[PDB]
Amino acid sequence: MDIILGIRVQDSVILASSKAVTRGISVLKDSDDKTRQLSPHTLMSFAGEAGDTVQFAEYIQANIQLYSIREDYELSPQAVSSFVRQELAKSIRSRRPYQVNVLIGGYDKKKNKPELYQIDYLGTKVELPYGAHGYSGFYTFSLLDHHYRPDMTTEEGLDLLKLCVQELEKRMPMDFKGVIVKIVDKDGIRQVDDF
Amino acid sequence: MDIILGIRVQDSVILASSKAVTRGISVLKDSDDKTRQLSPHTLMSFAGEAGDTVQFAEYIQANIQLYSIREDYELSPQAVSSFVRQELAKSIRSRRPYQVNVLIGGYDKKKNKPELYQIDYLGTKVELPYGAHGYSGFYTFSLLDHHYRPDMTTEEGLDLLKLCVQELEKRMPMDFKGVIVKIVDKDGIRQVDDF
Amino acid sequence: TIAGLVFQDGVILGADTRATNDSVVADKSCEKIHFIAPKIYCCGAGVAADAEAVTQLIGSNIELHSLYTSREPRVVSALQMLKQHLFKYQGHIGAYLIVAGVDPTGSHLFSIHAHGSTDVGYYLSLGSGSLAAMAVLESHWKQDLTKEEAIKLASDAIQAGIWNDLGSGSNVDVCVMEIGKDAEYLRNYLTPNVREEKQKSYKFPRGTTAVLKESIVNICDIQEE
Amino acid sequence: TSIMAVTFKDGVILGADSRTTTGAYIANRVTDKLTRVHDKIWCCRSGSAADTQAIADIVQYHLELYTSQYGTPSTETAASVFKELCYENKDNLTAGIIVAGYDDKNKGEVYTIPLGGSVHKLPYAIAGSGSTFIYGYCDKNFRENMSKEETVDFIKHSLSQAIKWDGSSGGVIRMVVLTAAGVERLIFYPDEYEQL
Amino acid sequence: TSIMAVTFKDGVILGADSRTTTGAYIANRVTDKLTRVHDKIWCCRSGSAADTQAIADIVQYHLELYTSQYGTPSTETAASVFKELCYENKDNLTAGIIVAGYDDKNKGEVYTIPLGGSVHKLPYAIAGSGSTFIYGYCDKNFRENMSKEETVDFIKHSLSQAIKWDGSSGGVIRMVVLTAAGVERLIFYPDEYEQL
Amino acid sequence: QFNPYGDNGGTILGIAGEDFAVLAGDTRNITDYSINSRYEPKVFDCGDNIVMSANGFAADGDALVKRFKNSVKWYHFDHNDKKLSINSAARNIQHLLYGKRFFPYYVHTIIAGLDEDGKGAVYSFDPVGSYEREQCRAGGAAASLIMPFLDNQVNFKNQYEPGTNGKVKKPLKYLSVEEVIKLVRDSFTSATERHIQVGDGLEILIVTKDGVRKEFYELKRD
Amino acid sequence: SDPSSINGGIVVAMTGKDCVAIACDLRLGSQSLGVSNKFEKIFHYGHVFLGITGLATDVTTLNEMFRYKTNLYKLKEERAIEPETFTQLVSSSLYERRFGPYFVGPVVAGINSKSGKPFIAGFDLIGCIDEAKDFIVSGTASDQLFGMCESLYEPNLEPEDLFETISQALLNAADRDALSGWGAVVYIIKKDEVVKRYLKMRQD
Amino acid sequence: TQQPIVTGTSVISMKYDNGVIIAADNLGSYGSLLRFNGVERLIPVGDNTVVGISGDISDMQHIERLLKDLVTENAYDNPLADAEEALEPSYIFEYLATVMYQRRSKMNPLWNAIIVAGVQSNGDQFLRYVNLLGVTYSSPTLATGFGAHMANPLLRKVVDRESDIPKTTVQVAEEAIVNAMRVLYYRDARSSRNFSLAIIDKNTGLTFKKNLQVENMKWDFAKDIKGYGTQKI
Amino acid sequence: TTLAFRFQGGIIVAVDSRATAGNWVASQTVKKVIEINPFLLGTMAGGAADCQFWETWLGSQCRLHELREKERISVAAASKILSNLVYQYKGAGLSMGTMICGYTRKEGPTIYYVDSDGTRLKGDIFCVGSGQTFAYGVLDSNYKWDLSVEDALYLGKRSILAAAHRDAYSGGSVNLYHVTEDGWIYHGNHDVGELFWKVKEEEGSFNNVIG
Ligand SMILES: *C(=O)[C@H]1NC[C@@](C)(O)[C@](O)([C@H](CC2CCCCC2)NC(=O)[C@H](Cc2ccc(OC)cc2)NC(=O)[C@H](CCO)NC(=O)CN2CCOCC2)O[C@@H]1C
Ligand SMILES: *C(=O)[C@H]1NC[C@@](C)(O)[C@](O)([C@H](CC2CCCCC2)NC(=O)[C@H](Cc2ccc(OC)cc2)NC(=O)[C@H](CCO)NC(=O)CN2CCOCC2)O[C@@H]1C
Ligand SMILES: [Cl-]
Ligand SMILES: [Mg+2]
Ligand SMILES: [Mg+2]
Ligand SMILES: [Mg+2]
Ligand SMILES: [Mg+2]
Repeated sequence: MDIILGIRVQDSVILASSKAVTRGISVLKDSDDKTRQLSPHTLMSFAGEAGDTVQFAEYIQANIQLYSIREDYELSPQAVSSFVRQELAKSIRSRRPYQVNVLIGGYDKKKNKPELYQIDYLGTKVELPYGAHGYSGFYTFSLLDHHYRPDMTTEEGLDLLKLCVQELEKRMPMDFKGVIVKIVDKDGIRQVDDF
Repeated sequence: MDIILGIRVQDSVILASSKAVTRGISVLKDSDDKTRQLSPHTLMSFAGEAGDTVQFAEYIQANIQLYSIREDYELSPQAVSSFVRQELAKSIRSRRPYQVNVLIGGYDKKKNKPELYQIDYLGTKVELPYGAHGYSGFYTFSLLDHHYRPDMTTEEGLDLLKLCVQELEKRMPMDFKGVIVKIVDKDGIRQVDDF
Repeated sequence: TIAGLVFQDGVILGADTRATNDSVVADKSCEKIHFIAPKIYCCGAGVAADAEAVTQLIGSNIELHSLYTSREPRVVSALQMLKQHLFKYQGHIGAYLIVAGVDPTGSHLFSIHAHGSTDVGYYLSLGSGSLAAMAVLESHWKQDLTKEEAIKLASDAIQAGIWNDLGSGSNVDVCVMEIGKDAEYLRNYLTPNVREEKQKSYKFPRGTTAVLKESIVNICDIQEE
Repeated sequence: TSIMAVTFKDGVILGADSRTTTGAYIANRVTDKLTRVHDKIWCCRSGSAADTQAIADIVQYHLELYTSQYGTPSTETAASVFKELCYENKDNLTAGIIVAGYDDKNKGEVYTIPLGGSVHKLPYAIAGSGSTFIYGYCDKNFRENMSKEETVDFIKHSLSQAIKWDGSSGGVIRMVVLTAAGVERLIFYPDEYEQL
Repeated sequence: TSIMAVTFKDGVILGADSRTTTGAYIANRVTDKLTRVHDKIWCCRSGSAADTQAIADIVQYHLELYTSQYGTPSTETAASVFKELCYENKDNLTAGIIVAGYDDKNKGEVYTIPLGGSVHKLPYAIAGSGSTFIYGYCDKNFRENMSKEETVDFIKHSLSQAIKWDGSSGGVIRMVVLTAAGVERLIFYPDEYEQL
Repeated sequence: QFNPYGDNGGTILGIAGEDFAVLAGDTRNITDYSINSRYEPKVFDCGDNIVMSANGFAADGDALVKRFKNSVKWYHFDHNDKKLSINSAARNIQHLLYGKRFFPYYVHTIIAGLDEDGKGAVYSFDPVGSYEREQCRAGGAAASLIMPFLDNQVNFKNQYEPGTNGKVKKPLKYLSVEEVIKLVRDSFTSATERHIQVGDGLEILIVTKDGVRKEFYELKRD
Repeated sequence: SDPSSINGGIVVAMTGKDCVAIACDLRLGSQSLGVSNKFEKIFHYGHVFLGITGLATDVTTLNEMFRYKTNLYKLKEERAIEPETFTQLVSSSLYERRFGPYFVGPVVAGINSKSGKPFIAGFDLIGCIDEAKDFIVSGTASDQLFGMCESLYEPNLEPEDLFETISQALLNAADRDALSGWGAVVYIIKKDEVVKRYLKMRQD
Repeated sequence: TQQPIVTGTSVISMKYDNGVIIAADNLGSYGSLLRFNGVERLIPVGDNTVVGISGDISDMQHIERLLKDLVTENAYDNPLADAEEALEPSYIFEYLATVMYQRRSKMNPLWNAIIVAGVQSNGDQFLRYVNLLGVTYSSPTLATGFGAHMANPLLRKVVDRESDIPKTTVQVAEEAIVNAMRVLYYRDARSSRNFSLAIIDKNTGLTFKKNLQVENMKWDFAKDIKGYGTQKI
Repeated sequence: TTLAFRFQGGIIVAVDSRATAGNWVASQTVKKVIEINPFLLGTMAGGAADCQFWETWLGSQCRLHELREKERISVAAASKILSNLVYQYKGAGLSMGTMICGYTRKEGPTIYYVDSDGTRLKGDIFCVGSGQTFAYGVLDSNYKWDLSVEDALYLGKRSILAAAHRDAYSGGSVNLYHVTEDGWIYHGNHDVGELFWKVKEEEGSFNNVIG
């Protein structure tokens, strides 16, 4: 719940998401995937309160999958982000809000462009070249201000994420047990299995 | 910070103390020694509130060191522990108590015997074969209750400590940046450099 | 600073033109004398949106009622509907109101509090400037005031507010409702606070501001062939 | 506030001061605290002004509809409607109402409805913040079957002591006389009652 | 508690009820609330029974040491002592004390010290929880230069009324008469004063 | 509970020219929505060519100005009538303020005069005695309205040379006293329009090598 | 905790001679953390411009809400909404949420397409309309904007003069606010022309 | 820290061409109970100063004593005590403003607001305010409690600035004060009819008028007000 | 936002110049480095008055030491007078985070972190303040032991610029110091207003920004 990153390079969006599920005093798991495939070319990472996070992501995943069957068409990232922001924007004035922050990384097959959207539990949407939820940003936004270019290759984007992961492991009080990393590109969603 | 361990074996005491110093959101140091030599054959490891820990450790150090010059003699570990206990027990009913927990590991050259003392900030003293302060105990005690034997060598003490650190690096939420390990035996105090 | 008083053959309302947000002036020329009916007006103090919304709501319903009954609307009707609606909301609509007008029954003056209490009176003041105003009204009000007298006393009560109360300021709005005559609304009746000419013009030499990019915005519907 | 009602030979008299306060500021110095719920049934109001106006209004509505169907309601029936409202909304009302009316059968009758929403039928009743100061006086000086002039004096003297000692009371003393003769409003200014 | 002192032709009388309460429990129904600080300087106590006893005990000490050194102190000097203590310790005290005494020079005097520690010289004085209920009665029935019989009666009627209405008051009416003649202690029982 | 603090409103403004300084304040004193005085001076001559205002809780501001004036009287006594320089004054006030670090003076303090090179100087202090020398400072209720204007007009902030694309800043200059007073008056007219605690009067104390001169201008009274 | 100051942001609107100007900053943050340096607060329906400061989720929601209502309006009325009418719609729409408000500071700017009369307004979070002749201010540096406007402003400025004034109001007020700046946008609006300019300001 | 118990309401005052006028009602309130109907809250010091006190009566009675003890102390080894070394209004104010501000700083204030009215050696008018916080201010008109809110508006209509003081006679000024006291009696639920007034004039000296009464009270319009809205009877 | 790190060529110190009152920017021209002597520097973060006063007072105590002992004070001894001082005030609400950075012969180039809750740490790299995390990110990712003096200055500068941008409560200008065998050397005030644009253009960084 305490580290989700994304970075949009030339031709892909890379989402990096810690493996640690901690409750109080004990690390319960060190291999947790804080992600759901929304459609073939759209991946949503999430971080926030316990239960709320997966319950929200699995609700959003159902809805986009229902849309994909009904129209026999895949929504643009811009469309899925807008759908999501509105569900959170509706949720914040509820009896019990979803306390969930999300990155949405998508490859728009129409515009042949990678897109990254940071949305917090209030319904605050922003399209970004790089994004982070929670304490991570405090370190990673300065790093990426220094080392990011908009024409970087996917390998260059992965090298840039190692620095973000090194710097968080160096300076952040909690042991988050590393990151699972996923690349969204014109060919869909794949996991880098060594990181 | 946080984790201080002690293991009393056949002919030595081993203190293990975390190297992290964390303030809020940043790890400020990753090579911190949480220990003062009180006398040539007596070591105190300490953890608790920032400021209090070092001020109380160096306070105890100067007082024992004074006694050593005045009598040209080295107070027993038992004498050092009872002096420390009474300083904390006096402190707990002050205007502003010392929020410090300590382990004292000494080799008593008169009885040719290693001794481990666990004292909390209330001035609660106990002689133990193994001890821990804060959340560490909740893991390491059951581990030692299983693996510990009183007639173990120092090399077996160290292996038994590696088991305690591996477990703490698996199941504790906060990265404590490794441990500094020190052996107190008949020959005095030395630091195990590679751990 | 809002006030109203009765005179020989009518009733008059006065109000300042200042709106505050904490300690800053949000507005120097706001109209606190709200229209309900042609010859029924309502001075507003308290939460600004609440005073504006509750006078518009009752004013809308009084119009539908006037149409329905084919009659000139009465002041006691505006009074009852404001008071029942404020009462329902238990103070949460933070509106303090002085209601006055002419109807077929004669001339009327009433105060309304946020919790739904009403008062009857020959002279009334409300809001942060009400004690400044009530001191002037309690010094100078008598029976059978002429209109020239009435307008002098009402405007003096609002000035007490403007000068002596930090909550009140700028200009005096007045509204006169005489029997068998058209109500006359006298916005900026007094203008005693015109900003003095500035020492300097701060108009900048053109190009002073650094600009990154320019672009034309398309505001028309359909650029067409 | 200082309010009372007193039964005498010919009917009943309602009395009240005219002071309404918002803390120490006198919001209205000529308040009419004597309110008509029917031709010959009036009440004295004390507590939240908003609350007691809303209540007296509903009660006037109920007694007007009563009269349409069943004719002139008894004073008791007016008390009963006040009680019903006060008792069932006790968690959101600060109302302390004295009900007083004239029938030709029952003659003059006074009921008091304190903050409980309980009902009490009494020869006389005092209520409001100013009433505490005149329990002693009123208990000593009240008699049954007083004349009209005696009952005007008893109330004028009583409310006068209440006004002197209570900062929340003051102004003119309003009364309403309720007999077979009809409905007589009275007013007494400070320069009369202060020097009693 | 219901306590009063009144100046009349021959000096002053102190009267009090006898009821001490812990909440609604009457801890003592025969309390003597009339306390000697000198031959002809008494007080009536109201508030914390601890606090007023501590104070009256300290004043009795100060006036004994005064008499040793400078002869008989004036009722004014007793009031000042009561005031000095009450004013200076106003944050740790709950004392409402009435001071009454007889000189041949000044005759009957009454001083009242309410909570804050202010002093007020008055023809008469009433205090305690029961006093609220007789402000009206006392004001209408007090005259200056009454006879002993008139002042006993004025006090007996007044406390009779405070007792009727106040639950914190009751029991017997204790009176202490301070004249040239000396010191006379009067008690009045319920079966006399209730039927007034 | 007893609240030992209150707010008398008012607003102050120091501007440092080449061979002079000004310290200005409105003369209005308020509590809540009441005006106490329309003319209660707030900017004092303390001697040694030092003018001083302690704006906020007027009681604490009086206490402080009264203690600094005395500080000056004793520095003459104890150091053979030596002139207390503004930098030395600035440090002295820090100690005065910081003496009450755990029960502060509820004031924002500006002093103005000449440094030991005869050049105009403004010093500026938070309630517990942090201080910096500046060209410019507004204190009190309408500081937030005035300081951006002074940033723009005195220090030529965000202003560039026309036709330089946006790469040559407007070069810094010392303003004349005539020019500074116009800025002061325009700042207090502006503040008075929009802040209900600023108005009635504007008093300006001007400090040159020759001494301390005063100017007084009416402000709107609503 | 205070919704009006989590994200930051400022909007300022001025009238000139046959023109209006509306301008905004580009900052969006989570208190001390800056997040986006491209978050625009000025939206337009037809020729009516709306700037919105406050809670960013409400800034986005209300834009989506006023695009919706102004689209239907146009489909029924068969004409673009006018600034006077849109202002009332905003007030209505804020006051309907009286006891659960949007945490925003709206500002309407535009020219009546019939009368040719320049028009600006501002609103409290519950719909009270302030219809200024001179200028409107909104956001975390509102005090700073009031001070800058009340001094810098003068009536009947030409389009290219009002651009210089409004830019200098925003830029200097943003620089005295921690939660405003990071870039800014200015709209110069004429009856049948609209220029948009990105200002080079300090990036702290 | 305490809370005031017995309290005195508005003290109002103003400068006129030659002297100063100060007035205060004769009531000691015990919360809402109008307890004491004979309390004097204008205390003269010598023949050139009147100190008008509002707030807690016990804290007022203490300040009374401080001032009486000050006269005594000023006489000590002072052959000129009834001439050039007599107490000035400015000396008395500055003493009180010192005490008031020291009591607030010890978190034990005197629960009062104080107007010092008087005329100095040289004939200059003196009017200055001090309260429980030690806040001080001077104005041609000064008032405490309700009087700030109601009296000041009325008195400022006569003296709106400094240059108005020489145009105001003692008859105009007194009439303004006596009118303001009547207003305050209509509209302050913790005021009384019986008041005291002191003029301190640089020629005629200190006039101290006791047992004044508000009169010309207008109640008549009351007889016509019926109910709270729709009631006609 | 303050940092100080050790490298081959000695110590680099860099601070921002902003002061705040909540969201009110109080100044953009504040000094946050006190020059205690030619060989000893203090950095300031937290309570403006707490830092200015007690570090001025530390200078006094460093001067008395060299009068009484005819010897420049050790960085250890100086850091421990401030740390022992604030430890006496602990609980009273002081707010200070500070780095004592200086050179002596016996110690070589040394940095001690000291904060108002009484922590005293020696180390090679510290960043202190609201902006510390932003500074750490840039500094830790470009830091080696053997930077040129020129490069180390730039990094320390660039690390403060990084924090000036992202942290709402940092900015104004970057003040730069370099500590050697020979003592501290000022390396200038750099206004963020001009420095941000030069760095963007020359480095091709800050691609988050409309340039
Ligand atoms: C005379 O006595 C005048 N005194 C001035 C004043 C301002 O108190 C006021 O009552 C005036 C009433 C008029 C203003 C013009 C339109 C008609 C109503 N009221 C305000 O200006 C009002 C102040 C106020 C704020 C809050 C509360 O309750 C908490 C009471 C009064 N201002 C506003 O409401 C501003 C207007 C923004 O432009 N907005 C807010 O206060 C926003 N908050 C409102 C409360 O809920 C939270 C949001 O005029 C009298 C007659
Ligand atoms: C880098 O991370 C910078 N972050 C910015 C900042 C502002 O937080 C700060 O710490 C800066 C430190 C320098 C030190 C050298 C002198 C200039 C300031 N701090 C402040 O500017 C400070 C913020 C602050 C306020 C309050 C507290 O504790 C309550 C801690 C920090 N400002 C002030 O203290 C203002 C200055 C106004 O001119 N004044 C007040 O806050 C007044 N109150 C102080 C507390 O007691 C009540 C009165 O710089 C770092 C390095
Ligand atoms: Cl009523
Ligand atoms: Mg009364
Ligand atoms: Mg103003
Ligand atoms: Mg900014
Ligand atoms: Mg910044």
